[PDB]
Amino acid sequence: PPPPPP
Amino acid sequence: GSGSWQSYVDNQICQHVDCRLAVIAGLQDGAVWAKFEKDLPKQITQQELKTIADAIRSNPNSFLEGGIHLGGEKYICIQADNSLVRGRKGSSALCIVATNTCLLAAATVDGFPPGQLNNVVEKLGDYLKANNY
Amino acid sequence: GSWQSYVDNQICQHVDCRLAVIAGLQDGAVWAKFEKDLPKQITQQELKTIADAIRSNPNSFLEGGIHLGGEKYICIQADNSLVRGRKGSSALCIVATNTCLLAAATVDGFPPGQLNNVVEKLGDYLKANNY
Repeated sequence: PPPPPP
Repeated sequence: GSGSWQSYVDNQICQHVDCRLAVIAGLQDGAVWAKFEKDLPKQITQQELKTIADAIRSNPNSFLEGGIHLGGEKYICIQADNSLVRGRKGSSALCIVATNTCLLAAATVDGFPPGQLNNVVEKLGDYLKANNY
Repeated sequence: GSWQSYVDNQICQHVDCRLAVIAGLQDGAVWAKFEKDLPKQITQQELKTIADAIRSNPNSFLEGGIHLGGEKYICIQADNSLVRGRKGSSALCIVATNTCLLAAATVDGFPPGQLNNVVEKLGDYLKANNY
């Protein structure tokens, strides 16, 4: 799963 | 910190251009992180996104053979390289960018300035790349 | 990749950490980790033990300590989703989602409540999509 938006 | 991808897409893309569609997806697997749609012939699918991701990373020129398929629609390619693919269907414009880890795509409603779409998508791509995304 | 940048540029910007790690819950595989002057590297074995314990018998952390980076944290709170510990002036927060284990510990004197908020909010981000 991707990390949150920067 | 810990904001949703859906909020990000709705804000960073969809509040800045009048979109028919906008999607952030994983570059490896075409997994949708978030997407917004208006009234597309079909929902954007993982398969569509995987095909794009694989093509932009391996052989961007491949988009000249069959076009760009998203939301059940075919866009004719006007630009293709490893970082940026652009196309058109009628007066709707599509802009796709690849960063380190994601694919960003948005298409505008008929008649909306393509240059604005491209600037928004490409600027957001650049920002993401600069943050190692 | 993106996870390491997230830790460095986000979590570690908002928490003054002695360590941070993002790992797979099932195997303890490290997605990203940061370490500041730990006695030893954080290991997959350490992470697997924590993953097993938070899932199966969180009371086990009272029995066996909390071991990360060759340091021992003493448990002050334990349930299936959330484990907290302390070592001196350092605080540890661990969160388990469906598929991820999150851990960070502070440098001496950094507000534990900020630690806990940041770690827990990231757990929430993941649980929102069933991760």
